[PDB]
Amino acid sequence: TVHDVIIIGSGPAGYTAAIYAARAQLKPLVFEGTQFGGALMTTTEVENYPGFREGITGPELMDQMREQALRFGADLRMEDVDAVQLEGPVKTVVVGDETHQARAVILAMGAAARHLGVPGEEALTGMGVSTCATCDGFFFRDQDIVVVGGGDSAMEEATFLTRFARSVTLIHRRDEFRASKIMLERARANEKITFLTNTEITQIEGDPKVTGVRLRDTVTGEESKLDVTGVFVAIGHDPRSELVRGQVELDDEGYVKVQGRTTYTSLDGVFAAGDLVDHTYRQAITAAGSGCAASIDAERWLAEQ
Amino acid sequence: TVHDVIIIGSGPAGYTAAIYAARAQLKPLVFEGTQFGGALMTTTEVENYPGFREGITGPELMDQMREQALRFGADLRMEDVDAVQLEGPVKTVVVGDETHQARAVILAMGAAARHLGVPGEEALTGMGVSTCATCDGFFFRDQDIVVVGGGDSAMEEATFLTRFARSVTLIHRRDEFRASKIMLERARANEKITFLTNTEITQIEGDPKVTGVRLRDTVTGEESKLDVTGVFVAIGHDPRSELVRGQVELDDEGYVKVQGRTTYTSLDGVFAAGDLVDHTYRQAITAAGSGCAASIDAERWLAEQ
Ligand SMILES: Cc1cc2nc3c(=O)[nH]c(=O)nc-3n(C[C@H](O)[C@H](O)[C@H](O)COP(=O)(O)OP(=O)(O)OC[C@H]3O[C@@H](n4cnc5c(N)ncnc54)[C@H](O)[C@@H]3O)c2cc1C
Ligand SMILES: Cc1cc2nc3c(=O)[nH]c(=O)nc-3n(C[C@H](O)[C@H](O)[C@H](O)COP(=O)(O)OP(=O)(O)OC[C@H]3O[C@@H](n4cnc5c(N)ncnc54)[C@H](O)[C@@H]3O)c2cc1C
Ligand SMILES: [Mg+2]
Ligand SMILES: [Mg+2]
Repeated sequence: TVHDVIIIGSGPAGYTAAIYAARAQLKPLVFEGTQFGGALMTTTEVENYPGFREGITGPELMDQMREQALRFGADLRMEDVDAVQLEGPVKTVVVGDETHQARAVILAMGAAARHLGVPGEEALTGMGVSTCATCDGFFFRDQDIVVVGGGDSAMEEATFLTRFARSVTLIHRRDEFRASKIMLERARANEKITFLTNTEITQIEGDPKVTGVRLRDTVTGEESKLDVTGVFVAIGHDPRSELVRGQVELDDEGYVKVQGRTTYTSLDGVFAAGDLVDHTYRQAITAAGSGCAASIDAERWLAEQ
Repeated sequence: TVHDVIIIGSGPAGYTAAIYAARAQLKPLVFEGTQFGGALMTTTEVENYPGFREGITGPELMDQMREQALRFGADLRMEDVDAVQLEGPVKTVVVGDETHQARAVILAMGAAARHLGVPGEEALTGMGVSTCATCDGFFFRDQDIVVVGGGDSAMEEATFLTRFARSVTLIHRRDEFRASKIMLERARANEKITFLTNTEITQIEGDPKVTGVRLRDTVTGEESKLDVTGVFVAIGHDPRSELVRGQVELDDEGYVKVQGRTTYTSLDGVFAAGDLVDHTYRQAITAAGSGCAASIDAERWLAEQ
């Protein structure tokens, strides 16, 4: 059995591709992962996804998307793809000890936000810990918060957040910043931003919501506690391109490269959508739009075979 | 009063840009038009917009989007922009005899699908008349339908539709086709497609839904009636770039050109989203994703000023 299309991933990109492919009668086979539903499964209220005047939670939105795909005939499997063979007329994915094949593959594995890896970080996610100023900055009006990171991302998150927050403490584990000089001086010019270099968070405190961070100086080991009600982690993203490295062309940071304004990768019959590709916008609505595009690309490409 | 951003248009691109800009505290001023709400205001059920497991009507979805923008502080005006001055640090839009100014402008005027311009076409829209095989092809299973057009669009719509329809009659007012030879031969190879050249529709019949089309031979004037329950118009699209012609760079078909995978136009501080730019995918979810991108671009650009 060679399917028309296999989709790898179950965030907004993968489920939108599945909805379109299923409605196009392609009978898409979708590997969602065991940690299915994408990044929004791991947040609370989603307010900037257009179509919900009063908002919707991440899990509620993603279940709508999943049920929508099912309604149109998508074959959803809550399992991880462990290896792929993407070159040639028939592509293979390996799922544990099972194999599945298809004429086209849509890559929608997303990107992982890098974690601090400290106690409290996971528990308090959506309760004061965030990875996305655009998404949750809104909810920290007049509060004292921290941003963690030393790159342009962190500089952009910190400066953007000062339009809501009472104060922003920008923490970085070294005394040198990889951020561009322009972003660095923008943050230095901001009166609401204080820098804490050679500093790391060792723990995030909070009974139901974030109440403080435990800090350590990375040179002297001196520890202290800072009272804050928000922690924004901005230490980078890791596109989930491990499966396809060596097969499809990646840029220097591991993002899957695509042709022009399409979803075509360097490999015939292989298409890529979402934050696996996009290192600029990184929103649910942009990932959903790209997943639709990937399925239209795949449909058009299949028609030419 | 110079606003941070003015948005022109109120389809998915314009309302998504408004939601993001308003939530970013930019207080966007949005000119929706008198025919507000975009193309979906002019359809019935929308089934492929991710997030609605049982679907939603076009007007219901667009009202959610409008109310969402309002909730976050967008200033919405149900009026047409009649002229723009887009060059320089301060942009001006003219609305009747009123003027409004802004540092950034987001162009989201969309594209008009070309109409047959015959009696019945407008009345039966969403009741058997469609402009979008991807969107409504689903609903014509085992039915006899027509597709109108002579280009690649029409060839793609007709061939795609044969996976649902019992038959497809492809009508074109000349005996020569502007479609590429590959698309033309794909349709000629399809056993479910019959060509009717030198033929035009003069009227679409239907008590509540489409029941037939009146046909005329464009050479001899011979008229007849065809029994069909669907009409797909695929005679092209006209991007609504009239306002900005001579100011922002357009391609040969009038679409606004953008830089790379961003929404930046040829003019500093001017950004473009949706079907005004995209002549490839033309879906609500892709237009919404691009409107989000336009507002993130605009936010980032404003921050650099
Ligand atoms: C905490 C948090 C809050 C956010 N809040 C918002 C918000 O309010 N608004 C907004 O617009 N955006 C928000 N975002 C961003 C948004 O969630 C992402 O931009 C979007 O989900 C990216 O979609 P994607 O489909 O490309 O990837 P992802 O969402 O990362 O989804 C990819 C999925 O595919 C699975 N997968 C990966 N590899 C495999 C494999 N080999 N086999 C099987 N499955 C696999 C993953 O486990 C994951 O479930 C938030 C992100 C985070 C982390
Ligand atoms: C009948 C029909 C059914 C469809 N069904 C579906 C479907 O089921 N699923 C799907 O994904 N897509 C569907 N589409 C396509 C989808 O509607 C479009 O791709 C999408 O709406 C494009 O969004 P946009 O914001 O770029 O432009 P548009 O939707 O065209 O919106 C632009 C808006 O801006 C206004 N505007 C323009 N110029 C000015 C001005 N000078 N001043 C003020 N306002 C102005 C316009 O009047 C319009 O209201 C359908 C389209 C049609 C025509
Ligand atoms: Mg996840
Ligand atoms: Mg309209």
